[PDB]
Amino acid sequence: CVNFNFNGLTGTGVLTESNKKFLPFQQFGRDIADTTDAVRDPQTLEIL
Amino acid sequence: AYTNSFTRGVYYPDKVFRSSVLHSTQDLFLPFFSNVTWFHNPVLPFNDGVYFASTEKS
Ligand SMILES: *[C@@H]1O[C@H](CO)[C@@H](O)[C@H](O)[C@H]1NC(C)=O
Ligand SMILES: *[C@@H]1O[C@H](CO)[C@@H](O)[C@H](O)[C@H]1NC(C)=O
Repeated sequence: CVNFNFNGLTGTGVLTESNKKFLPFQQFGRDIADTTDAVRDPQTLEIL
Repeated sequence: AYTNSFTRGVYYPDKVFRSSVLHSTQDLFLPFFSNVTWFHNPVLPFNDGVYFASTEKS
Protein backbone atom coordinates (compact mmCIF):
# COMPACT_ATOMS: atom_id res chain seq x y z
CA CYS A 1 0.00 0.00 0.00
CA VAL A 2 1.53 3.29 -1.19
CA ASN A 3 0.39 6.89 -1.57
CA PHE A 4 1.42 7.65 -5.15
CA ASN A 5 1.59 10.73 -7.38
CA PHE A 6 1.97 10.00 -11.09
CA ASN A 7 2.40 12.62 -13.80
CA GLY A 8 -0.67 14.68 -12.96
CA LEU A 9 -2.75 12.39 -10.75
CA THR A 10 -2.46 11.43 -7.09
CA GLY A 11 -4.00 8.66 -5.05
CA THR A 12 -3.54 5.81 -2.61
CA GLY A 13 -3.39 2.14 -3.50
CA VAL A 14 -1.31 -0.90 -4.38
CA LEU A 15 0.49 -0.96 -7.73
CA THR A 16 0.60 -4.38 -9.40
CA GLU A 17 1.84 -5.84 -12.67
CA SER A 18 -0.99 -5.42 -15.16
CA ASN A 19 -2.49 -7.53 -17.94
CA LYS A 20 -3.76 -4.74 -20.22
CA LYS A 21 -2.26 -3.41 -23.46
CA PHE A 22 -2.20 0.38 -23.28
CA LEU A 23 -1.66 2.29 -26.50
CA PRO A 24 1.68 4.11 -26.94
CA PHE A 25 -0.01 7.44 -26.15
CA GLN A 26 -2.30 6.38 -23.28
CA GLN A 27 -1.26 7.24 -19.73
CA PHE A 28 -4.10 6.83 -17.20
CA GLY A 29 -6.64 4.02 -17.14
CA ARG A 30 -10.28 4.44 -16.19
CA ASP A 31 -12.94 2.00 -15.01
CA ILE A 32 -16.59 2.16 -16.09
CA ALA A 33 -17.55 4.38 -13.13
CA ASP A 34 -15.04 7.16 -13.90
CA THR A 35 -12.42 5.78 -11.49
CA THR A 36 -8.69 5.56 -12.15
CA ASP A 37 -7.78 1.92 -12.83
CA ALA A 38 -4.27 1.75 -14.32
CA VAL A 39 -1.37 4.10 -15.03
CA ARG A 40 1.69 4.21 -17.28
CA ASP A 41 4.90 4.64 -15.31
CA PRO A 42 6.64 7.76 -16.69
CA GLN A 43 10.14 6.21 -16.70
CA THR A 44 9.60 2.46 -17.19
CA LEU A 45 7.28 1.60 -20.10
CA GLU A 46 5.19 -0.71 -17.92
CA ILE A 47 1.48 -0.48 -17.10
CA LEU A 48 0.59 -0.68 -13.40
CA ALA B 1 -17.04 23.00 -53.69
CA TYR B 2 -18.69 21.06 -50.86
CA THR B 3 -18.76 17.47 -49.64
CA ASN B 4 -20.52 15.33 -47.03
CA SER B 5 -18.63 14.48 -43.83
CA PHE B 6 -20.44 11.17 -43.28
CA THR B 7 -19.03 10.05 -39.91
CA ARG B 8 -15.52 11.52 -39.87
CA GLY B 9 -13.91 13.86 -37.36
CA VAL B 10 -13.87 11.74 -34.18
CA TYR B 11 -10.65 12.12 -32.16
CA TYR B 12 -9.57 10.76 -28.77
CA PRO B 13 -10.59 13.67 -26.49
CA ASP B 14 -7.85 12.77 -23.97
CA LYS B 15 -5.14 10.24 -23.08
CA VAL B 16 -7.43 8.12 -20.88
CA PHE B 17 -7.92 4.38 -21.38
CA ARG B 18 -11.41 2.88 -21.37
CA SER B 19 -12.45 -0.66 -22.32
CA SER B 20 -15.90 -1.75 -23.53
CA VAL B 21 -17.45 1.52 -22.37
CA LEU B 22 -19.97 3.95 -23.86
CA HIS B 23 -18.75 7.39 -22.78
CA SER B 24 -20.59 10.70 -23.17
CA THR B 25 -18.34 13.73 -23.68
CA GLN B 26 -18.97 17.27 -24.91
CA ASP B 27 -16.30 19.08 -26.93
CA LEU B 28 -15.54 20.51 -30.37
CA PHE B 29 -16.38 17.90 -33.01
CA LEU B 30 -17.25 17.81 -36.69
CA PRO B 31 -21.05 17.41 -36.98
CA PHE B 32 -22.10 14.27 -38.84
CA PHE B 33 -23.25 14.65 -42.46
CA SER B 34 -22.21 18.31 -42.45
CA ASN B 35 -20.61 20.33 -45.25
CA VAL B 36 -16.82 20.24 -45.68
CA THR B 37 -15.11 22.55 -48.15
CA TRP B 38 -13.32 20.75 -50.99
CA PHE B 39 -10.34 22.32 -52.77
CA HIS B 40 -8.27 21.26 -55.78
CA ASN B 41 -3.49 28.13 -51.46
CA PRO B 42 -6.41 30.17 -50.11
CA VAL B 43 -6.41 31.47 -46.54
CA LEU B 44 -9.25 30.25 -44.33
CA PRO B 45 -10.56 31.15 -40.86
CA PHE B 46 -9.70 29.12 -37.76
CA ASN B 47 -12.80 29.84 -35.67
CA ASP B 48 -12.57 27.03 -33.10
CA GLY B 49 -10.33 24.41 -34.65
CA VAL B 50 -10.05 22.86 -38.10
CA TYR B 51 -10.25 19.29 -39.36
CA PHE B 52 -8.05 18.90 -42.44
CA ALA B 53 -7.88 15.96 -44.83
CA SER B 54 -5.76 15.13 -47.86
CA THR B 55 -5.67 12.43 -50.53
CA GLU B 56 -2.18 12.06 -51.97
CA LYS B 57 -0.45 10.22 -54.79
CA SER B 58 2.67 12.39 -55.24
C1 LIG C 1 15.18 7.02 -18.40
O1 LIG C 1 16.49 6.97 -17.80
C2 LIG C 1 16.83 5.68 -17.28
C3 LIG C 1 18.17 5.82 -16.60
O2 LIG C 1 18.27 7.06 -15.92
C4 LIG C 1 16.84 4.66 -18.42
O3 LIG C 1 17.13 3.37 -17.89
C5 LIG C 1 15.49 4.64 -19.11
O4 LIG C 1 15.53 3.77 -20.23
C6 LIG C 1 15.11 6.04 -19.57
N1 LIG C 1 13.79 6.05 -20.18
C7 LIG C 1 13.54 6.58 -21.38
C8 LIG C 1 12.12 6.50 -21.85
O5 LIG C 1 14.42 7.11 -22.05
C1 LIG D 1 -24.65 22.27 -47.26
O1 LIG D 1 -24.92 23.38 -48.12
C2 LIG D 1 -26.11 23.24 -48.89
C3 LIG D 1 -26.19 24.43 -49.81
O2 LIG D 1 -24.91 25.03 -49.99
C4 LIG D 1 -27.32 23.13 -47.96
O3 LIG D 1 -28.49 22.91 -48.73
C5 LIG D 1 -27.12 21.98 -46.97
O4 LIG D 1 -28.18 21.97 -46.02
C6 LIG D 1 -25.79 22.12 -46.25
N1 LIG D 1 -25.56 20.97 -45.38
C7 LIG D 1 -25.93 20.95 -44.09
C8 LIG D 1 -25.62 19.69 -43.35
O5 LIG D 1 -26.49 21.90 -43.56
